[PDB]
Order: sequence, then structure tokens, then C-alpha cells
Amino acid sequence: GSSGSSGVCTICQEEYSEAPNEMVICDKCGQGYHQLCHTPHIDSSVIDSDEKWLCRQCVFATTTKR
Ligand SMILES: [Zn+2]
Ligand SMILES: [Zn+2]
Repeated sequence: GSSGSSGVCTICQEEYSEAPNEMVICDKCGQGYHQLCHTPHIDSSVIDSDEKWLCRQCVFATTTKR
């Protein structure tokens, strides 16, 4: 039968989104993370703009000394 896709938080697993506790989806992974859930707490500036946002796991892997 019909079947779409998922799109809920990864910390609390909640679809509800309402700033300042808005939700942000990672471009790499694809999962969502609330501003109050994601650590550190995500900033609005990122959301306000139409720029891409990456979760911590992805971000942290932005500068590697290999
Ligand atoms: Zn959450
Ligand atoms: Zn990610």
C-alpha cells in the first residue's frame, strides 16, 4: 500500500515544530533536530536563511588533520 517517507526528530522523535524550538533537517543524513534538542542548540540565523544546515556529527567532521 501507499508509503511515503519519515521526517521526525532524532532526540525526542517529535514532528511538532514551533520556534524558538524549531526543527532543522540535515542535508547529509536527512534527519531532523530541534533547536532545543541539537547540541549545541542550533541558531535561528541558520533557519531564517535558506542555507543548508548539517548536524553536529557531520559538522564536527568539517576539519580533519589527516
Ligand atoms: Zn526533538
Ligand atoms: Zn548529518
